[PDB]
Amino acid sequence: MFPCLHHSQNLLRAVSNMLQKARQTLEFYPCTSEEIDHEDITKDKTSTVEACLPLELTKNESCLNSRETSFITNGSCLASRKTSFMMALCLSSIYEDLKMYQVEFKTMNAKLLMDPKRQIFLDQNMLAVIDELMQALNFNSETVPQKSSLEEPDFYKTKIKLCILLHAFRIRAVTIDRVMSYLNA
Amino acid sequence: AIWELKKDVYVVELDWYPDAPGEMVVLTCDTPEEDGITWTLDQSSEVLGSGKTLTIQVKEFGDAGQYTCHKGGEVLSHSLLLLHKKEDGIWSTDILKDQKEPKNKTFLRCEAKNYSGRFTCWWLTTISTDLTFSVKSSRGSSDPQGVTCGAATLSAERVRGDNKEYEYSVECQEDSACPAAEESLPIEVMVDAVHKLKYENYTSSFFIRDIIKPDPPKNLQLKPLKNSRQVEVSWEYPDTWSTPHSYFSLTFCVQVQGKEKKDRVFTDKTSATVICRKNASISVRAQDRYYSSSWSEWASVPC
Amino acid sequence: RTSECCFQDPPYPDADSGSASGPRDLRCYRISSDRYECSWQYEGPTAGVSHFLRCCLSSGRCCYFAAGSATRLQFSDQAGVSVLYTVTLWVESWARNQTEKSPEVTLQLYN
Amino acid sequence: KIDACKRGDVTVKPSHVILLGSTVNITCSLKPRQGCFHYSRRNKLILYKFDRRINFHHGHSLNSQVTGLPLGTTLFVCKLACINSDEIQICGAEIFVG
Ligand SMILES: *[C@@H]1O[C@H](CO)[C@@H](O[C@@H]2O[C@H](CO)[C@@H](O[C@@H]3O[C@H](CO)[C@@H](O)[C@H](O)[C@@H]3O)[C@H](O)[C@H]2NC(C)=O)[C@H](O)[C@H]1NC(C)=O
Ligand SMILES: *[C@@H]1O[C@H](CO)[C@@H](O)[C@H](O)[C@H]1NC(C)=O
Repeated sequence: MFPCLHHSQNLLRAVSNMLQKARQTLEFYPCTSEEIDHEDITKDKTSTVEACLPLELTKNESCLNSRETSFITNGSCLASRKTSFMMALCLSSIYEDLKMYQVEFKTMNAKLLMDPKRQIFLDQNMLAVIDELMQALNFNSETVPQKSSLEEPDFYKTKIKLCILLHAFRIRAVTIDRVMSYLNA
Repeated sequence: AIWELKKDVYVVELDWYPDAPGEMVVLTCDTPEEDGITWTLDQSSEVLGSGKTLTIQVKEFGDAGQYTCHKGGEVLSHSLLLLHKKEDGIWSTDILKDQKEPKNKTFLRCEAKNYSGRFTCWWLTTISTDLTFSVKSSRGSSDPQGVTCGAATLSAERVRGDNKEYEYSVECQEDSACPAAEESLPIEVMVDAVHKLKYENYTSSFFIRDIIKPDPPKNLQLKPLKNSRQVEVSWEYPDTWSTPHSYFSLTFCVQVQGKEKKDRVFTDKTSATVICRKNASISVRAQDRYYSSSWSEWASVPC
Repeated sequence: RTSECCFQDPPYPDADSGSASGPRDLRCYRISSDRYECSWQYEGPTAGVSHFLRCCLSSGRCCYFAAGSATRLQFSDQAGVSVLYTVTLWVESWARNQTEKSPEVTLQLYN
Repeated sequence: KIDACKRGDVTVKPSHVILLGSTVNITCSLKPRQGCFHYSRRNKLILYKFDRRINFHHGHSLNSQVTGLPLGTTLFVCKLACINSDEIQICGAEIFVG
């Protein structure tokens, strides 16, 4: 049993439940996988797409581009002398992916609360799981400050952006789960 | 408009309504200049036009065919003509048939069995002869020579109704050397169906994970527990499925209904224990554990 | 020549009207975007009756289809018959060594 | 920057928040680069309130003046219908009458 793998399995399950709630709440807003384009915020910033691979799959090492964002932050998920750099860079990039998403999700939630009704709001449990996993991934975890606005934003745009992020995040959550399973075995 | 599908082949786009005027079509020959070039459409020596240039509006299919560039008694060049009918401003779709299983207007159905990127696409067409297909593929549009599609082959000749639909399939492998954990661009496959003087094209966009269909579970065996009614059943991962088996995982659903309505049990473990009625079979199915995928064929061992 | 119209003149030497019994009710309809069907009824029956659908394009290059004891034929856009412009269609049957002609009908054929 | 609205942008006059009784000018505008791939006089630019058709203009610029809006939120979504392809949602506005 791997504790980070348990957190990652909790993350994928939490996103799956939130995604189901989002489809039910926003009946008109189009939130089916077919009608929602895949857009990834972390497209160029992080190297999870390349660094997070089984050791057998990655060989030439040429594609790792000049140790891109090679922070290699030390953390409680692995041990400093336990695994190869290929997994050390991957764990740092996964921490960065969760930081980029959590900062955005909190911004969306703060705008959603202002709605006169409560049609939809991001799951507090899902946000807590993202923070718990980041704390294990990197010791120098930064907790996002409470975000708020002094004005009211258009709600339709936030609800379309929300659906686009949730689906992309779910794909990211499976990718983290596969890496955690590989680390355990 | 007039565009060249390939050298010596020119597809002409024509509107399809009664009493329609044809587009002015100009024929040119890339040969050393000859005074007196003659032009034929049919194999017959009826001569259509003289000069290195021939003008003929393609008002109907009869006016489309292999115009021949011949002078001096030697055929200088060749000018095959292909037609892309457009009806009410909508491109015709007659060569292939609408399966409709995913949704309406679906003529291409693709599938995969591994994360390697090897995939096969099946299209059902009811035209028995004079049929040719051109297949090209790429990841998004950025990858040049991204995918190496193979050549169409007839696969089956079933008798649905009396039409006898024939199924043609292509084998395509992602030729990208760099391994990547997640796909950001959908693979796009284009089939340029050609029949006689009629040209049609079909485009399908998809992701490998969505089209993946696992092969049936391997080495299924039943081992009765000593002095107990229940029987332990053990199965193994398919060799064809991508490795390592830790990063890529499958979920096994076991149904014991054989021949009470639903004995299906979903077990991640490779061995599950089920009471075996003497008069039934035990069957196992495989699906991608991580994402929703097409279910595998049932693997049945007599019990 | 194979399931497609032949522009060459029909083999039988004389098309002279043969007898009171004649093919009738020749009618052509569009089964599908690229499928069509023409139906004709012969008044007088024969064991060896042979049915031919002879048409003529606007150009005047009359051509004859080949059929064997059938009241119906199905053809596609490229049989040779024009499916956008005007096109006449008529039926001739050689039974008893006399060729009778169904009344000629001109139909757009796109409907 | 994830963008919810790409094909086109929709504006509301004076604002999404209006006093009970006021009339909003929902105007759906399509960017020139985006549009129906094949020009045809069959494609339309519909505007829907709760998926109910209120207007339809062939041209990229669509203008509407909804009136007598009740207290609550009304989702006006402006979809593009092409000749044979299915409707693609382009952009929408949520109006809170207060
Ligand atoms: C699928 O079939 C359609 C039907 O022809 C193809 O669209 C046509 O594509 C050709 C090739 O690009 C166009 O011809 C040439 O286009 C270039 C670029 O615009 C231009 O420089 C040439 O002068 C000529 O126009 C043709 O215009 C276009 N037809 C229409 C109505 O847009 C399409 O390419 C086919 N796709 C595949 C994958 O085969
Ligand atoms: C709405 O627009 C129309 C025409 O564009 C204009 O005549 C009218 O004054 C406008 N009303 C408001 C409230 O903006």
